[PDB]
Amino acid sequence: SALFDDIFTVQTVDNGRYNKVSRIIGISTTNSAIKLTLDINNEMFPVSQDDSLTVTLANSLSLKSWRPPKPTDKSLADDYDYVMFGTVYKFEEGDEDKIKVYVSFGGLLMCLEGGYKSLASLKQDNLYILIRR
Amino acid sequence: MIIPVRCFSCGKVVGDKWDAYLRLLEEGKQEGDALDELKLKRYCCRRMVLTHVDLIEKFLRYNPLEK
Amino acid sequence: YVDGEEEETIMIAMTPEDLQTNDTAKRIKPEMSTSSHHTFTHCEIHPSMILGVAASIIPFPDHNQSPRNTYQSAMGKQAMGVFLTNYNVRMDTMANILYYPQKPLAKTQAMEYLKFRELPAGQNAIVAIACYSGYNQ
Amino acid sequence: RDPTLNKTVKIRQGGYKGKIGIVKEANGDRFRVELHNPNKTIPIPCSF
Amino acid sequence: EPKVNIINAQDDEVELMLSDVNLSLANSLRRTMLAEVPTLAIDLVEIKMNTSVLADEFISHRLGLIPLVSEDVEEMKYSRDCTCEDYCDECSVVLELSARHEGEEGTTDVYSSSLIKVSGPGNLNVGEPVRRDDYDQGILLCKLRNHQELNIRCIAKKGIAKEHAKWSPCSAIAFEYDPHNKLKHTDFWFEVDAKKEWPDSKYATWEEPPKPGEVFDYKAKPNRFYMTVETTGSLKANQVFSRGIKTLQEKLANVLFELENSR
Amino acid sequence: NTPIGRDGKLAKPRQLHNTHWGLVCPAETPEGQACGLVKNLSLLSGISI
Amino acid sequence: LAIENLHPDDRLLLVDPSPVFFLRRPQYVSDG
Amino acid sequence: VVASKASSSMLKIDQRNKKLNNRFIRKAEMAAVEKRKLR
Amino acid sequence: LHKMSMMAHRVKVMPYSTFRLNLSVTSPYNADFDGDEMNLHVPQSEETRAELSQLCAVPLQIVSPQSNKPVMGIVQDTLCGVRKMTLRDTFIEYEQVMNMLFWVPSWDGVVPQPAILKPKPLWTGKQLLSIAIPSGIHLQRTDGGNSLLSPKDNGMLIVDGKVMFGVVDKKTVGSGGGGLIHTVMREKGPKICAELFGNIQKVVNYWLLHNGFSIGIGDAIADASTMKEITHAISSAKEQVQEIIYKAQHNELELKPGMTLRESFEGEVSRTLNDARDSAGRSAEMNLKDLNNVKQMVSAGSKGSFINIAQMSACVGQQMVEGKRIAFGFADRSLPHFTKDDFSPESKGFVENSYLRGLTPQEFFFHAMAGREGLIDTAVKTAETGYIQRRLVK
Amino acid sequence: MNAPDRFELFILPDDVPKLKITPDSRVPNCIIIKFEREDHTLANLLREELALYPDVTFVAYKVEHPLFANFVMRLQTEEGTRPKQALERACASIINKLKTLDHKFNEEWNIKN
Amino acid sequence: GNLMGKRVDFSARTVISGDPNLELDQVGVPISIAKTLSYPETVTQYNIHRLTEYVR
Amino acid sequence: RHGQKGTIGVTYRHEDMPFSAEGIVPDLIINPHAIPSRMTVAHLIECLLSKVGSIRGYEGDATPFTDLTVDAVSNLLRDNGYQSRGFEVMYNGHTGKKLMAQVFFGPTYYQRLRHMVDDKIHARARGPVQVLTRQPVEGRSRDGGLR
RNA sequence: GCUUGUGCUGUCUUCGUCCA
Ligand SMILES: [Mg+2]
Ligand SMILES: [Zn+2]
Ligand SMILES: [Zn+2]
Repeated sequence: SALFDDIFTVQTVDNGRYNKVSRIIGISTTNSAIKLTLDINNEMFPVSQDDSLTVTLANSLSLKSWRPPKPTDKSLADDYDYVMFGTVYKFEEGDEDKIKVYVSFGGLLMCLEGGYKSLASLKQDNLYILIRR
Repeated sequence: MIIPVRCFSCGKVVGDKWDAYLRLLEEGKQEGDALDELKLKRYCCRRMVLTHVDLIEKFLRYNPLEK
Repeated sequence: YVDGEEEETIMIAMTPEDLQTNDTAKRIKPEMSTSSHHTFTHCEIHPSMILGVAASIIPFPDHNQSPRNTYQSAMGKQAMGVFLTNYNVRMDTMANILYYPQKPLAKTQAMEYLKFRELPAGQNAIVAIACYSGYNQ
Repeated sequence: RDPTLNKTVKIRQGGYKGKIGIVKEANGDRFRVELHNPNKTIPIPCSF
Repeated sequence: EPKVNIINAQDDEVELMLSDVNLSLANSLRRTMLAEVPTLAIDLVEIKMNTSVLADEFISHRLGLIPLVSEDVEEMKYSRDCTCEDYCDECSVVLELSARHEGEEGTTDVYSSSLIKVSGPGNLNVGEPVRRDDYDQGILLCKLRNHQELNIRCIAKKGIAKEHAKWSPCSAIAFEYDPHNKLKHTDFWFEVDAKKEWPDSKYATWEEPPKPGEVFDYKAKPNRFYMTVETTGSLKANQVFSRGIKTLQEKLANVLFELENSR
Repeated sequence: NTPIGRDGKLAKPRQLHNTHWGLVCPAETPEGQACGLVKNLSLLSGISI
Repeated sequence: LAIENLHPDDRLLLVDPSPVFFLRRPQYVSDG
Repeated sequence: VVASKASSSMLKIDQRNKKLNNRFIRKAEMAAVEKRKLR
Repeated sequence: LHKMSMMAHRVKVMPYSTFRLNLSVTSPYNADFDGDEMNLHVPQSEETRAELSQLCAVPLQIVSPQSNKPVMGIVQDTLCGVRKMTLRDTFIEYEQVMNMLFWVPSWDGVVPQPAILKPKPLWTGKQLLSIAIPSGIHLQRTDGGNSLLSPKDNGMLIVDGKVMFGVVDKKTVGSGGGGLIHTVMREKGPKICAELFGNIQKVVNYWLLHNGFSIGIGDAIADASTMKEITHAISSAKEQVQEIIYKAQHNELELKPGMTLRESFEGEVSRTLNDARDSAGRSAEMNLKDLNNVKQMVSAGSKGSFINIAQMSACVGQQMVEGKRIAFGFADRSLPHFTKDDFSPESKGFVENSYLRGLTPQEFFFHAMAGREGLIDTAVKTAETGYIQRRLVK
Repeated sequence: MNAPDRFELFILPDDVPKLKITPDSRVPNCIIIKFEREDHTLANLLREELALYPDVTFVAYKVEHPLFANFVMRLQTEEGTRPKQALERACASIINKLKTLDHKFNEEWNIKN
Repeated sequence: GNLMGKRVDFSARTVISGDPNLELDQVGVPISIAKTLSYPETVTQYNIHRLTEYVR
Repeated sequence: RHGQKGTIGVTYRHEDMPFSAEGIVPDLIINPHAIPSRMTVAHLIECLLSKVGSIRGYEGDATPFTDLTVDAVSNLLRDNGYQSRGFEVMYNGHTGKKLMAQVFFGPTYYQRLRHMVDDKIHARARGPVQVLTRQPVEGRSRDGGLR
């Protein structure tokens, strides 16, 4: 079902030029050297410095034309506060245990740096990012 | 030439207020105060009466061509 | 009166305020510090009198690029207004008359002597500056 | 030759009812009538 | 579910508040009142003599723009839908103006009160030019000096502002919602501070300003709409509002009839 | 009007000169071939008799 | 009498709940 | 001439406006030049 | 002037008395809608119709042989709107998304998944633009050595016809070589390229119609701190020019080789004044916010440049006649309002005010002299250029 | 000279139907409706009424050219419901809303007069 | 003036306007210009009905 | 009056034009792209001063080389209850929703020029020819052809 | 018994329009 789970602490929140988009940098509590850079929508999911986020990555939401979800049906997204859908445009096989995954959620960019052991399963075309706080 | 019947922008009838405007200006009221008295609030309507030039008074000074 | 040849021997103040010795919106005047003192012989009556008939119609010409002033001086002679008040008794080859001439809301002092308020050649339109539907590109 | 050429006519039906005109061309039933105020000429059947 | 609240009421203007309606419904009502409510206006002018200093089409255009009483115009028929020959009493109103200057000095003004109704529908309140009072002279039409006369015969027909703006019952419809910009439908241009560089709306006191610690509500929609309807005198404001609603209902019913007949 | 013609045209007669100040309009001039050759009198200008 | 003839302290009591040189009052005959 | 009533009224308005302009514009210009001088 | 001034179009019969053009073909014709007129020629034979439709048709003329780059691009408010709509913080709701998707003629009927699914479904402008891009298109550009995370949203990356990052602007949908139009023309052919023009124009025009864009007097007004900085820069430059004048008047000036003392002095003063105008303009342009409308138009590449902002907001600068400062047309002075032998910047044609601030009469006259120079130069060189072109063709 | 008659904006020709419905076979249960002699006033009303229905999955409209008085609507519904029935329900619902709005306005006007 | 370039028939001229709702290779033509200009089409069995409708 | 010439591209009716909160619709919509390259700041200053004059009932003095500044006009406009820089909140005519951007809005003096499209439109299929060359004649009045 | 008619100057000059 899911491909990756972890808990991060936000080191920095960079608003920059934009009013609705912020770039956050986080590091996994359990396993260091696993970094996360992510663009999020401030209005619908505001985050502050030193917050704790539960980030989950999945290739599907189950338990081609989009339609508004019926209230009756249920999906993985019901457990989280913020869900995005993107495409992986670069899977970098770099150093011995340095793997970078670049995802683009409609122009909102994410880079997940980590080891091959954790990120081996992230070699997909599309990914969902589910965030809980 | 002669005061337009309607305001160009919104179409309020301004063609019945020319003589009252001249009367108010005769009494000594300022142009803005006179326009306020005639209930012309939007500046589109105020432009119609404030910038009108009455050319028909010059055209009427020529003798009639048919009698 | 002075002609162009006699102008080479006189010293002219631009304004009567120039005869006696930090705002971001007001224009800045020359210092003229090269001379310790100045003995003016003449003074301009008003600097806006250097313009002709067609350029006296432009509002705020000192805030425009000069080719646009030239273009307006050309185009203002092709505007439709009321050329004479006796157009009904005249038999001209062509003649255009505007239904409802209006005097401008922004005017210059030179327009008083050009009779522009009595025989105007335009109308005050309410204008928005906007990309509405792509039909004004 | 029709007896209705260059004669003042009035329109009684359609979208131009009650407008005065002059017949300019008349070949087969589709009389061409110029309108006095709109500077235009319009086709119209003879019935109207 | 929809609610109406009236703030100010007059013969020629009403200021109301619409709530629990969609934005599209309010905008369609505004558009219908502006362009689709039928009135009565002069459409044909027969000029028997005109020796004034004004051109014939000039005077005809001025006559077209005079507002006439259109209270019973719903019972009248459209000229193209009337089977009659030429113009009859069921699809037109005939007015006549005859003016002249007597004397060899001075100038005579021709007002819209000089228009006299000669024929029209029986017992219907349509045709007379609108007048604010009994002593009001109306709209200035022309000016005459000695030996100048104007003699015309006008025909008033029913129509809508889509064909020509002379048939519009309204002048301007103010329209506004969300004075405090809680929905963030506009992004305010500023130099230093947007709050103090923009004037407050006239309905800003009708809604509670947002709290400083409040967060953006993404589930909200526009709910309350403020609008003022100003009329030219051809119809009263309540009449314009009711007939706009009726016109929208008739358009929807025509769509429904076409759908059911399509089978 | 300055009768210099079209043949042998040069920029120098068409130029706006320093001595034109207050005597001819710096703005009003035709576009094209007569640019700078046709001039218009300033508002307070006069001609000696 | 006018606003000028009013006492300065009473003029101070007239508070809106100065003319500028570039707002002229309109004319119809002009001059020249 | 036998001038019209509207034209005579406009002439009176023009005279009053000319006098008022000649007073107010000159006073405002004097206030502006003295303020620019004292700076 | 070139073979793209005559192209074959398809007729659509329409009311009113004007000819109607798509706005992307106004560049090869060098036409605008302020009074221009154009001619139309009707073929009278089957062979001639085939020649027009197979050789001279507009889609076949997109890429020109003169510079092996396109001559038609996205222009004017479509360019401004495509820059505004593809910003990172542009989000669109479901109803407007449905309207924009239905506006695309080549849309296949499948609505894409939103970028954000929870709490509220939101699409971005990049997705809606990618809908108008045909599949199988790959494009990659690097701006300022940006990385693959693109912190400033510059550069460009398109994968299978989908925009991954980068603001779409003149560098992507303009007429330059290596852009989206050139790639689509090479990969899919002229027909798909013309449909790409139509799709992009329709989507961006709808979004801009429902968003809005304006410009006002406040967009040329810089705050007080920047105006203080600009005034300080101009005053320091004038003091530098005064020092140069004193050095030249005391024989302490270095002579540029191959030039006289007067020529070197004039060149050095002109260089100082040009640097002053550039510095003041750079300060003014750095001051501007992102919401500034002039900045938005300049950044889209649709109209205006840096010099326009500099002259409108900070300083018009030095007026040049025949490549030199204003000459001494009177006896040793430029105007009778100066004294003799005056070499200060204001005496010889330096305009220190902006267009917003207003020019003084001396600056007005000098600026008019420079504009007259421009008009004469154009209206004189046109005939020589035409004669050279005719001889080359023959 | 080339200006069309102003009554052509709202008068329906004899040979031109008010309403033409064709299916859109690309996706299931979708129809394309062409409205003649109508504009944004009816289009926006119908679209934003239909967009709130749970069984309507897609609704949009476009006016192709402002010089022609027509618009085209695309409507897609769930498997159980047919798009024409949804359109009829939307028309009836807006009619009912306008009816109660008129009633309440008349009541309030009578109260305040 | 008469051999390398000349005046020709079947041509039109008028002012140009912009249209965001036209295709790249399309041109909008006034109805009067379309009535004035003509194309001679050969009558075949593929188009005789349409051509006689045009003639009517 | 600032060298900004143009032709009508389309006409819209009252209910289709954008409107302000008080119901005012423009008589004219011009593109923002005409302003920055031609640098006609006097157009915007004239529009602001005309808005102030029409609100207060005065005629604005636009004589060159005076002491007028944009900030004085802005202060006067602000005191009247409008945004000091001439911007207004506008609504879309088609939908009734607010526009995200605010629109510079005010009265400007325009003039109608002598060049009209119905005096220039001209088509020729066949017609009169010259006697000497048997080529089409010159001129729209003579039913001539194009060269 | 009564029937619908079938075309256009030349040569200069000036002022303009859109590019350049
Ligand atoms: Mg042009
Ligand atoms: Zn108005
Ligand atoms: Zn009848």
